[PDB]
Amino acid sequence: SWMEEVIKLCGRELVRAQIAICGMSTW
Amino acid sequence: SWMEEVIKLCGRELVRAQIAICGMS
Amino acid sequence: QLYSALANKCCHVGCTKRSLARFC
Amino acid sequence: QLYSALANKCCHVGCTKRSLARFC
Repeated sequence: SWMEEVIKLCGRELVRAQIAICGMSTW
Repeated sequence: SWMEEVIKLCGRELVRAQIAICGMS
Repeated sequence: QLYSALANKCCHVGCTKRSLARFC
Repeated sequence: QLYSALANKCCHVGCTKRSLARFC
């Protein structure tokens, strides 16, 4: 799974990743 | 505007607010 | 303003929706 | 204290997508 991928991001980029992660994790 | 509203949230609740704010503007 | 400092501020003292909208 | 700490780690050291997924 994509959940094991490691990221190093800050600010807007971190927020956008958070958004996309929760967006992927939904039914 | 709606932007001046104050919030006091942590963790999971902050994240949900953040997501709603970005979907709104 | 690290996003982590704003997240700390929002949880402990409050923040405006405007301050979080800048990180979208 | 938890999300602000995780966002600092993600920005300065790195973090897994699973750590962020816990906050959804």
